[PDB]
Amino acid sequence: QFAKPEDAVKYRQSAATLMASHFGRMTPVVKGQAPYDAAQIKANVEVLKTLSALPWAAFGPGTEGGDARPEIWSDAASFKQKQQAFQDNIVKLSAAADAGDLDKLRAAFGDVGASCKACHDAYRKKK
Amino acid sequence: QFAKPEDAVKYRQSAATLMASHFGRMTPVVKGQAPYDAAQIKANVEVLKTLSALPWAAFGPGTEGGDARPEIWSDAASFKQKQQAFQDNIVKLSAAADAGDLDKLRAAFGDVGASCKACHDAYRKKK
Ligand code: HEC
Ligand code: HEC
Ligand SMILES: O=C1O[C@H]([C@@H](O)CO)C(O)=C1O
Ligand SMILES: O=C1O[C@H]([C@@H](O)CO)C(O)=C1O
Repeated sequence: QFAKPEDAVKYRQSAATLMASHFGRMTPVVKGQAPYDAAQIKANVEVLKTLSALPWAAFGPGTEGGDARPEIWSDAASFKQKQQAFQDNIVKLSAAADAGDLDKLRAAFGDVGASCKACHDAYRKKK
Repeated sequence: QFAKPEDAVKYRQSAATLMASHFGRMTPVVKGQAPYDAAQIKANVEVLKTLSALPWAAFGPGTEGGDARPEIWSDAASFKQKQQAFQDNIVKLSAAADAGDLDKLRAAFGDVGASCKACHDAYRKKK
């Protein structure tokens, strides 16, 4: 869907920005600093679910640029595993949110976070 | 969810970027220049549905900035109508995509487009 590689860069960075907001906005809830409303969280995690599937199609062949490390493309199987682990952890978060269980939510949230960070540590350029 | 107004600006502009991609990528299909795969379009419009609901919560009080015209806030009822008309047109697009009817899809797509443009013409600063 991208006319130039710059377009794929812009897309994935915007998807990431939205992921970051929908993930990170739950921090006060999982820490107990904001109230836990199960329905609010269930709806927000549904949004995060959708967003979570979006970036990966914008690292298509030839879309090198931004803060994407070239190893995304030369180590494609390894990058796919990081992405799939992340998306699997999103499924678990969806289950925790759907169950309405704050304990489970905080543990699932921590697993998602660690998956975001694992990928960045390997495949995102230092800033 | 935004620590500073700049954060809401960044969020809404990223949501818009994603909307633009998920909307605009269907142009070749509605024009007949790319093949129409009903399932592909149904799935893409589902993504657009989700995205389409996101920007409006990031024009909260005090989030003036970016290319948002101040009239968004001083004419709140009028801006809400533009947004609701847009979202209603997204519903119609969802129905057309769900029905698998290219005729209906192209007419619904044109209505959504016109709603995007109507809002921009009133509430987005010239660039
Ligand atoms: C690899 C499988 C990743 C996972 C999982 C996550 N992110 Fe990511 N992120 C990744 C890359 C390769 C990049 C760089 C993209 C580029 O071309 O520059 C990013 C970038 C971000 C950013 C910065 C985006 C920007 O606006 O420039 C953010 C804020 C970000 N990523 C957040 C984020 C979160 C919250 C994740 C888990 C919920 C997450 N990423 C997962 C690679 C991967
Ligand atoms: C009012 C109800 C709007 C509707 C409906 C749509 N858009 Fe929008 N858009 C709106 C505003 C007020 C702004 C400016 C936001 C800011 O703070 O700068 C925008 C911006 C865009 C942009 C540019 C985003 C950027 O990256 O800077 C795009 C590409 C855009 N809008 C696209 C778009 C599309 C495709 C829409 C219909 C599917 C659409 N917008 C609707 C206000 C409104
Ligand atoms: O909110 C975020 O969480 C991850 C990471 O910090 C979790 O450790 C990330 O990169 C964000 O923007
Ligand atoms: O793809 C887009 O469609 C609308 C508008 O051009 C429709 O007229 C818009 O602002 C986009 O980015």
